[PDB]
This record gives sequence, C-alpha cells and structure tokens, in this order.
Amino acid sequence: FTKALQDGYLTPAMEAEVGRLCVVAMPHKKFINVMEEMVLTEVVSQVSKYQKTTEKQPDIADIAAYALNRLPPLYATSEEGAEYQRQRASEELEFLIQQQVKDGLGRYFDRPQIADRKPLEP
Amino acid sequence: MSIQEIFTKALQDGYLTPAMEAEVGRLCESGVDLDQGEYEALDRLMAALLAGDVVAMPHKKFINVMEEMVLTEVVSQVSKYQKTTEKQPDIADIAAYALNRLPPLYATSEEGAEYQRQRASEELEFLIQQQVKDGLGRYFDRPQIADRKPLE
Ligand SMILES: Nc1nc2c(ncn2[C@@H]2O[C@@H]3COP(=O)(O)O[C@H]4[C@@H](O)[C@H](n5cnc6c(=O)[nH]c(N)nc65)O[C@@H]4COP(=O)(O)O[C@H]3[C@H]2O)c(=O)[nH]1
Ligand SMILES: Nc1nc2c(ncn2[C@@H]2O[C@@H]3COP(=O)(O)O[C@H]4[C@@H](O)[C@H](n5cnc6c(=O)[nH]c(N)nc65)O[C@@H]4COP(=O)(O)O[C@H]3[C@H]2O)c(=O)[nH]1
Repeated sequence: FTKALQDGYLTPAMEAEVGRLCVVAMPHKKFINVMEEMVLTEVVSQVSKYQKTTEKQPDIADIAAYALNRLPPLYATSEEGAEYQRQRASEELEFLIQQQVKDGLGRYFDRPQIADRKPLEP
Repeated sequence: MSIQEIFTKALQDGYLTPAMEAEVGRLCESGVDLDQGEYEALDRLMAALLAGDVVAMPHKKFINVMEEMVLTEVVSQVSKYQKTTEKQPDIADIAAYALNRLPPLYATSEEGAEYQRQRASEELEFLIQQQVKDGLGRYFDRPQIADRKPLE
C-alpha cells in the first residue's frame, strides 16, 4: 500500500495481487480490442452446426485466441473509435477473419486438449 | 432484440452472441421493462446460462498478455510526470495507441501466458518501450480528442 502511494500508480504486478487476497488505479475498462467481438461472432457462426450433435462442443476461447493472434489488434477507448474499428473489420478484414477462425477450429479438432495446461482466471 | 426473442434464439442456438450480449447489456440501464415478460425472459436466460444450456462468450478465459506488459511500461514512463501536471496522463489512451502497434499475445493457460511474457521480455522489450513512448508523446500533444464518449 505504501509503495503505490509513493510511485503514484497501481501497477499490474501490484494490481493483480489484490486478486491474491480474494494513487492511480489502472484503467482496463476504458479500452478494448474490438477484433474480439468480430472473432467471437465468426466463431459462433462457424461452430453452430455441431450444436445438434451428441457431445463435445468446440472450445471457443481456444479458437478465438488462436485467431486473435493472427489478426490486427483494433483497440479503442471511445464509442466513435469502436465504430471505426468495426467498420474497418466488416469492410476490409472479413475474409481474413474467416480463414483464421477456420484455421483455429481445425487446430482445436486436431488437438482438443493439450497436456500440462492450467486455465486462467482474474 | 426483445429480451423474449433473445431468450428464444439463445436457447435454440445454444449461444449468446456478442450482439445479443450487447442488447442485454444496454437493456440493463434503469429504464422501463415489461417487468413481467421482459423480467421473466431475463430470469429464464439466467437459469439457462447457469445450467449451461446457453453458453455465453468466454471473455474471462482468454487474455492478451501484451496488455499487462504495456500497462506496466506506461506506468514506468508516466510515473516521473506525476507532480508536474494537474490531470494525470490518460493511461488507457497511451496503452491502446501502443497495443495497436504491437503483436497480440493472447493465451488461455498459465503456461501460455508465461511463454508470451517470455517472448515479450526477450524480443519485444525495446519495441514496447518505443510504442509506449510514441503513445505518451501523442497524449501530451493531444490529451483530449474532441467528440469522444468513453467506453466503460
Ligand atoms: N477513420 C478514422 N478512424 C479514427 C479516427 N479517430 C480514431 N480512429 C480509429 O479508431 C481507433 C480508436 O480510436 P480511439 O477510440 O480514440 O482510441 C485511441 C485513443 O485512446 C489513443 N490515442 C490515439 N491518438 C491519441 C491522441 O492524439 N491523444 C490521445 N489522448 N489519445 C490518443 O489511442 C487509441 C488508438 O488509436 P489508433 O490506433 O489511432 O486507432 C484508432 C483509429 O483506428 C478518425 O477521425 N477517423
Ligand atoms: N515457445 C512455445 N510457445 C508455446 C508453447 N505452447 C504454447 N506457446 C505459446 O503460448 C501461446 C498461448 O498458448 P495457450 O495459452 O495454450 O493458448 C492457445 C490455445 O488456447 C489455442 N490453441 C493453439 N493451438 C491449439 C491446439 O493445437 N489445440 C487447442 N485445443 N487449442 C490450441 O490458441 C491459443 C493461442 O495459441 P498461439 O497463437 O500459438 O499462442 C501460444 C504460443 O505463442 C510451447 O510449447 N512453446
């Protein structure tokens, strides 16, 4: 508590530590990657077919993250900025987004789980 | 985009898309409801979400590790300016500028998040510093862009 009082900002290594017990604070709410929204929409649109089968729906996080690492980041902090990032993705990146979601889906099916892997909360 | 319709489709298709998550988000804003069929629909969606019959978008389950690196570098760079200036710098503005000019480092595991910090440490350290500096620079140049509503 004393350190952030002097260094003047609540820093990510000493911000997620108030997630271990569970002066400016880090703004995570105020910015987002608009590509995340576009990719999830395309992931749901592609994995829909499998929802009428018996078991094993494909993991969306795995597919979205693969794809997000192979697309341009679209980080905005305003509603206007977000609309610009949506218009760009919808008008310029539509085929890029499909291929990567499809690559991701095919990667998931090839290895649905990966050994020695603990998933991640905040 | 009636909440009855949302409940309908969500249950049928077995997801809640980002468009649907947004309409349910905005719809929770202290306004009028049917208070009965709008209210009931939201409560059924709830029960279905909790059962696992509507899967919502796993937002909490993947993260761009690069946001941690960037946020830590911005604090490092803005820290020396704290006393100099009423209105501290906009951290969000600076990090978003930089994040748009850096590789994404998304992960789903703890081990993945570790490989991505490793990559950032050993290869991207200077690149990150330079993008945060350019972001910080653009902030001091133009601390307030006109005609923006912030997100929350
Ligand atoms: N066609 C068009 N697109 C526009 C316009 N203004 C913004 N955009 C687009 O929207 C993205 C997000 O803008 P933002 O939400 O203001 O989000 C901005 C903002 O928070 C910050 N930033 C950038 N420049 C400045 C600046 O001069 N001052 C401050 N304070 N923040 C800035 O960095 C974020 C990312 O900026 P970018 O990577 O440039 O990415 C921008 C850019 O692609 C515009 O007038 N026309
Ligand atoms: N040097 C090194 N780096 C490693 C290793 N394993 C993972 N990484 C790195 O860690 C990142 C995050 O991996 P993740 O959290 O497993 O998160 C993964 C996971 O959610 C998913 N994914 C990728 N490949 C597969 C796969 O074959 N099956 C499944 N189910 N998901 C996958 O996509 C996410 C992003 O994958 P990438 O873009 O490749 O991003 C990977 C990659 O950059 C390793 O053995 N060595």
